[PDB]
Amino acid sequence: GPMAWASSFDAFFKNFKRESKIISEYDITLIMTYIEENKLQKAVSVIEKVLRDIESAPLHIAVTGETGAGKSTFINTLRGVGHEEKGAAPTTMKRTPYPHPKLPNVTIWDLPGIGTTNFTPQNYLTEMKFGEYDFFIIISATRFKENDAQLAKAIAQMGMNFYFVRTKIDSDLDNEQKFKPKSFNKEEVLKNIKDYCSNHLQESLDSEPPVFLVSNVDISKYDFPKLETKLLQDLPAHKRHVFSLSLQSLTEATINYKRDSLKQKVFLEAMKAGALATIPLGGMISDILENLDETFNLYRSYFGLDDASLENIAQDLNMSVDDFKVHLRFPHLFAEHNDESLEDKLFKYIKHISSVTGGPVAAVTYYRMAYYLQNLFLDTAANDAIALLNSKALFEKKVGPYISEPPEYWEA
Ligand SMILES: Nc1nc2c(ncn2[C@@H]2O[C@H](COP(=O)(O)OP(=O)(O)OP(=O)(O)O)[C@@H](O)[C@H]2O)c(=O)[nH]1
Repeated sequence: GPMAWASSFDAFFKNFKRESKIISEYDITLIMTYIEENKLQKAVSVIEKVLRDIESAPLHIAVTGETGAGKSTFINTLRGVGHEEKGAAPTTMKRTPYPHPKLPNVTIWDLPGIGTTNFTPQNYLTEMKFGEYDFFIIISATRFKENDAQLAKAIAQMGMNFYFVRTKIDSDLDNEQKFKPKSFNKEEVLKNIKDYCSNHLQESLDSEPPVFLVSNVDISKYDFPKLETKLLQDLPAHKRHVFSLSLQSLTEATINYKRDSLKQKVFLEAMKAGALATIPLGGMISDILENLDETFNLYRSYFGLDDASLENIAQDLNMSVDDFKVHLRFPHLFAEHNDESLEDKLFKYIKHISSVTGGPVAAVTYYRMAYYLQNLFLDTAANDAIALLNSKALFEKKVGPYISEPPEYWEA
């Protein structure tokens, strides 16, 4: 009943990383208050408004910095757009929008360097429509300018978030290794660049800013993963979903941010639809799977598992997409294996999933069968995306017929 539903809602959200939660701790408190106080309609109204916010949330990112800093390349890398493609930022004194190719409501803006302009910091922000943005990225390939520190100070005074991004770190490291092959120390180079930049910036700021050292040519390396985590941490909870969807699927961490965001969203949808007192029946599973077809194709698109995206990795292993797909779990996820019935496997899965946030004592909270099928597909899709990152190596060491880990609780 109500008290079991509130405690299982709290237990569900406790399982996620702090920077991944798509609702605030106050949203959680308010939903639990209404459920515990027998105000179930008020609880469902909060959840509906949260889902509307999450689903309609725009994301506008301002990227500012001088010419030669790798700003175009950064804007393209963030969007997953190749340098030669249509929509690519080309590789000069108004702001330019670059829409995300795959997500309507996400725009990366190219702002000209304040140093290109004769404006004060305050007036530069008015001119560039500062109110439109979720945060600012201040990019340099060198050291920063007093110019950048003053702009950051102005942004902080408007109560908004900025991040100093130092590009081309891979080029500086390569040059030093070639210069000093016997005494090269990567960590010393990184510390010396970060320290120079933060020490000069702080001369005009409240406290020591973090500087993120990145390579625009590999978003997996250096401080780029730390930057993605900080950007999530600092966003409003409701904007973390669209930002997670905007990330590449090029690291296990980014795949897991997408997996976690989507699992939270489909749980909220399940709450909105309503808790059930008994395990849902499997009589109509093919009809429920057919109703989810568009959804499962969307999930494939998010994880890079659509047929078009599989072509690149398959030629890479020098095999056909079809041969690669034999070794992935998502195609045959809802197929009978070892003559175990799909309904019996789902009944077992539901008992585990509902035991994880319910435990052995209190009334069990069940949801509609569609919730469990979505949850299962998302875990499978993510585990298939992780395996694609290391396919060559996984393929050699045949750890069974699939290269991916099984989705939690499905196999027995
Ligand atoms: N190795 C490496 N090359 C980079 C990086 N960022 C940009 N580049 C390359 O820099 C070259 C062009 O230099 P820039 O003009 O500074 O690059 P951009 O992205 O066009 O720069 P902006 O003038 O700031 O828009 C291109 O070949 C980019 O691929 C980086 O982090 N590492």
